[PDB]
Amino acid sequence: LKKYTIDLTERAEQGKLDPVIGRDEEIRRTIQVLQRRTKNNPVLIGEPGVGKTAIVEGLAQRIINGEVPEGLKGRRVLALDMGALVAGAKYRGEFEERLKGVLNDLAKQEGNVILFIDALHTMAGNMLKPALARGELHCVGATTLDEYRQYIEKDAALERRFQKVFVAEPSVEDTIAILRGLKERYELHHHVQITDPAIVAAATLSHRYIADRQLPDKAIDLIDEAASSIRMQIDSKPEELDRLDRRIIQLKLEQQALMKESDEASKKRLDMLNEELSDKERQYSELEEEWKAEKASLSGTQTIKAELEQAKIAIEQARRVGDLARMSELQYGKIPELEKQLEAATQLEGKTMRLLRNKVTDAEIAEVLARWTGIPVSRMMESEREKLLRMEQELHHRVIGQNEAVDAVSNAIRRSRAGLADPNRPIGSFLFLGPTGVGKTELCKALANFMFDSDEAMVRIDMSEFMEKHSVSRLVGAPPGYVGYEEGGYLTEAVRRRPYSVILLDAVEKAHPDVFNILLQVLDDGRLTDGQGRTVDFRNTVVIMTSNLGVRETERKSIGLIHQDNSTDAMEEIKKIFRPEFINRIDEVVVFHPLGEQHIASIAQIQLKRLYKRLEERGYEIHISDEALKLLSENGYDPVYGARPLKRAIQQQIENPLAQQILSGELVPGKVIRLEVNEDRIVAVQ
Amino acid sequence: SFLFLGPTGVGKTELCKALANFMFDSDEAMVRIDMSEFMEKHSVSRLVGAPPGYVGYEEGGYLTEAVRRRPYSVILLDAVEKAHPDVFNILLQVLDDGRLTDGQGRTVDFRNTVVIMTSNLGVRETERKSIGLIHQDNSTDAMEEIKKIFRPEFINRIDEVVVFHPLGEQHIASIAQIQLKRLYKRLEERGYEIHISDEALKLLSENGYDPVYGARPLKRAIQQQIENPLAQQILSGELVPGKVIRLEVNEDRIVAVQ
Amino acid sequence: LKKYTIDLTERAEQGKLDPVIGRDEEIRRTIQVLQRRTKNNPVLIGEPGVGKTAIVEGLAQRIINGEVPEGLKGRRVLALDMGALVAGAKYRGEFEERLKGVLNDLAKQEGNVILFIDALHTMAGNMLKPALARGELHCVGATTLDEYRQYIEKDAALER
Amino acid sequence: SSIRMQIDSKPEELDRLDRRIIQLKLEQQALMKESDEASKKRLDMLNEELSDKERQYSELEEEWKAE
Ligand SMILES: Nc1ncnc2c1ncn2[C@@H]1O[C@H](COP(=O)(O)OP(=O)(O)OP(O)(O)=S)[C@@H](O)[C@H]1O
Ligand SMILES: Nc1ncnc2c1ncn2[C@@H]1O[C@H](COP(=O)(O)OP(=O)(O)OP(O)(O)=S)[C@@H](O)[C@H]1O
Ligand SMILES: Nc1ncnc2c1ncn2[C@@H]1O[C@H](COP(=O)(O)OP(=O)(O)OP(O)(O)=S)[C@@H](O)[C@H]1O
Ligand SMILES: Nc1ncnc2c1ncn2[C@@H]1O[C@H](COP(=O)(O)OP(=O)(O)OP(O)(O)=S)[C@@H](O)[C@H]1O
Repeated sequence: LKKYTIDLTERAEQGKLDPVIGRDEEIRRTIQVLQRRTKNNPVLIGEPGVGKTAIVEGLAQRIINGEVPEGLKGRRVLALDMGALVAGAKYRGEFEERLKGVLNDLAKQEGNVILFIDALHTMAGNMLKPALARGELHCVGATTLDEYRQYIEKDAALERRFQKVFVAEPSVEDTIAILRGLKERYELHHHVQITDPAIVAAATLSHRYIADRQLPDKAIDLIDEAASSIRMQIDSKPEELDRLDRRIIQLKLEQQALMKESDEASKKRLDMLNEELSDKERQYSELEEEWKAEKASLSGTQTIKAELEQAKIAIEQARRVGDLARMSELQYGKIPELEKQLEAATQLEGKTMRLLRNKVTDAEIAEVLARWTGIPVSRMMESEREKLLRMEQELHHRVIGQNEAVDAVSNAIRRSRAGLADPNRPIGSFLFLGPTGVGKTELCKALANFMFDSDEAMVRIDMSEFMEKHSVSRLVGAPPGYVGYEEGGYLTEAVRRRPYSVILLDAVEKAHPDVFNILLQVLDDGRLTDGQGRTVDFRNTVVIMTSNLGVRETERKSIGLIHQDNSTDAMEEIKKIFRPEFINRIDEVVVFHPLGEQHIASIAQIQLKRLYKRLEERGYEIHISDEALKLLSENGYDPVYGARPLKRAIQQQIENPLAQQILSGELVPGKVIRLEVNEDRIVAVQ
Repeated sequence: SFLFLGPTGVGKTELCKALANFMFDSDEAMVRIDMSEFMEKHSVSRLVGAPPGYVGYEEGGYLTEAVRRRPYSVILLDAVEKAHPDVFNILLQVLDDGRLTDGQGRTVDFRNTVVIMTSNLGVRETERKSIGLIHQDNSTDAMEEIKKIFRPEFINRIDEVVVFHPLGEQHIASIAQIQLKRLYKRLEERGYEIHISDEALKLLSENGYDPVYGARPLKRAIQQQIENPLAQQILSGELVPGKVIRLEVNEDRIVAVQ
Repeated sequence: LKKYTIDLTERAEQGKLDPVIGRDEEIRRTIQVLQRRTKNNPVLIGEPGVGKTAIVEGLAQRIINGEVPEGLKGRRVLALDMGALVAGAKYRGEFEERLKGVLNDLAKQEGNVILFIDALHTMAGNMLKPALARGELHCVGATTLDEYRQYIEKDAALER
Repeated sequence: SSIRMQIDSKPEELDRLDRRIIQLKLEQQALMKESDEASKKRLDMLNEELSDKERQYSELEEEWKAE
């Protein structure tokens, strides 16, 4: 006991531990395990962070407070580790005799002292089971499920001496009370305020968006992180002081470099920069002056906070000794007087200046969790309003036509930023049923290039690969008994990388209806469980389907066949598999339409922009006759095909004599090329 | 052991979640499993675990794991057309006797745990055959796909075969005013309130209805009709918090007004 | 420390280390996670092409240049060798006899060091969990993506 | 073991009445402390409720002792 153990009760006696609120039936349950005749030793099972070690802690706190039931009053709790154990036993019999010696140390401890084991699934086996049988080994363990089972579930005393107690992830409100317990502890370490919408929004959004770590733990390190952020901000200077300090240090290192001169006053023709340099000195004294003012304010605030807690630990040690009149004149007396005038003074300090930031606040929490996912609230103060309010203009840079479609998509993303969508659904559930040659993939690339500013994050998946049973085994993963079980799937791993992004599907109809049903999982609800064995949240990505159910009837429907009927044999495979919650609870069947003249001329222009971009990389510039654009616009159109073979007319009419002459060396860089229809076709000229 | 058949329109797993929030006070504990994952041969190696010596053995299948953790729960089964007949017969060891072994080497109790199967064999044909199909005849063409694998051991050893039915329009009014409430929670998130006329709510009633499609154009008819201009006026900075919105109808498209 | 580990800050002071350009939000993010009171243990994830141990050594460059915010300027950084610890694994029992004494030395510098760990999926382990639990051991890890996937993602203390 | 706990623990009339008397002792500790004795020492109702709950608490206390 000299070497191997740590008294928890004494570290409680220094108040080093932190209080734990609740779980009362768990505590009575465990004490019921403790003062039994046999099976004296309980098991705590759950997830990590749920508070198993902290349940042991607050138990020991209740013991040193004397609030324990009788018999246990005075009985001590010590935690035994490994690591002091596993010292230099290179030869046989050493470690065994250590453990035997501390078992006899327990024997002369006469049943008084409760032992604790953390990480029961570490640990012998022979040496404990009779002492376990007698009840002499009076211990407590803690682990998770799989560590328990795969440790072993099935050793005779190692199940027989022990009893399982489920902790579980508690409610929102319980964790709220926990944060109400620990908020003062973290104002001690973290020197700032605590706002109530910060903690209730922290519990709510941590419950919504983090899908791996549990309450309370995710709210806890939300608080620890954000308070760390505010100390990080206040510890440094504000960025106006920093960049304005950069021009201050820039100019004083400019003349500081320029003091070493032949005749310094002669080459000081820059006398106004000497004067304005003294202005940087004075202005710097202003910024540092307000800076030390704010440091005096919040520094004094941190002192009276910590000294206030010294009054509180003082009054609790006074609760241990019980001198009621002194306690009543202190906590009913001198301390809350200085508290309320102290808060009037510190709110006067909070309103006396502006660069001070003392609250937590909930918006900071929204920025942190927003940084883990990608959905902020803080763009509202930012210049989101421009690019959001020209979202139709932004997409109508690189997609002409179909205003209905871009308005539909745009309104969906706008109400996603509003927060109006069902949290228990995916955001976007889209179906584009239009003709060919219309720029579906243009729209998808436009949107990925809108948010994530590339066409990387757009997760393209062909569905024409898929006909058979094995298709879902492709995208989802393999069952166990196969190497692909160790591997996993495309999709599950893919959104498990980055949560909230774009998922793209192409010619969706050809697959099996099994595909469509697991779509109906992730579109009715937005969850899917992999073959590996874990649920995957989809509920804040956007899925997009452009396809060809309707297309072989879309090419004959326009105009004259009704959108109900191509909605119907489009709805052939659909109502074959999908139900009213799908079609009524997807976003839209989006219809497209063919193009006219200025469509084709416009996409000729923005098509040419990339050509000017690449030749602009190569040092060439091109001027084009309007008539050449007229002939190309004459060439590109065909009704059955739409916008596509315009590109063919571009490359074969333009690019081939251009390629011949550009490798001919006739064309010299720096001299801007001109394009003339000095033919029946387009010719090139310098 | 209940099977849920007929048309849909109705929120079958919504009723399941009503039980999950009923007795377990949340929809978390209600373990849900798709059958349309499970059409393969290899599906059993997903749900029950692996045979010895191979990849995935010492980890087990999460069904027996979840039941063996907390014994007496509610197990959700879904869209049962798409499964495999062995899973039907492993399931026949479920409904008979309430016990089931794994690949790992032991059995798991079921005998105080409810299994619920939402399925579509009705709504695969009943919303098509809306004239003349009775509960017995729906059991017959149910027993087209059903009768081969599912036998009177299966079909007798399920408890009750609950058929459903389409929706009254006042029901749809009830669902709509249900769906308003969480939107009012979104308003109390931001400090707002919607008033509505009776008549604009009547517009949502006359728009949301579809006989074949049940009530289910309701919510997307709602937020598609009203939340898009709402999101415009909010994201504009136009709409001030601390105020009341009324759903007026400047004309037959519903408009939100401060 | 002295027995096994290597001072990176000393190498930056001797100019042996390479500068980096940009990424101020990420190194600020790391500082932000280092100002935790507990679990104060950030992990870098990416390919080896993304150069993250260059990021931590350029962080050490910022520390020596004092452009780190305050409080950390008293601290110094060392990186851990696995091999000189683990190479004496002849019998069953000897490695932890080294490792616990190492942990006591970390308890002897008393929070004035900031530990770096590389190849976190290689990193024993049960003894690490309490010191990382309390936030006593103030360490920094960095590793690869599917190394973290075959680490185990649902491994109990280690996610936490 | 559990019924032995419920015996050895303090009973529910004893502990509920203990909470009510201890709230009445802390409220009494704030009420005997006067800012205006002629105003704050109007407290007669709190002190007769004090003696009342000392009667009830003391009697159930004594019955608990005898059992
Ligand atoms: N109810 C609670 N009240 C206060 N703090 C809590 C509570 N639950 C969890 N915590 C915190 O969560 C931390 C981790 O939980 P533990 O007590 O270690 O139990 P755990 O679930 O075994 O986690 P481990 O030790 O990683 S397996 C504790 O140290 C507390 O700081
Ligand atoms: N409105 C448009 N704006 C710009 N380019 C367009 C437009 N319509 C078609 N295109 C061009 O046509 C090409 C093919 O269109 P896509 O973007 O692939 O969509 P699509 O017409 O439906 O054909 P898919 O993708 O095979 S279904 C694009 O790469 C563009 O070069
Ligand atoms: N009659 C109804 N009453 C209440 N909610 C309903 C009703 N009909 C549909 N819903 C809603 O519809 C959504 C999904 O209902 P579900 O429970 O999935 O119906 P379902 O029959 O289970 O469909 P599946 O899962 O494709 S078999 C939820 O938001 C329900 O609240
Ligand atoms: N922004 C950068 N600045 C400087 N060097 C960089 C940068 N990005 C990558 N590198 C270099 O990338 C190389 C490999 O990456 P490392 O920094 O060693 O860490 P890494 O990502 O783990 O790759 P490893 O070490 O091979 S596993 C190093 O030589 C770095 O110097």
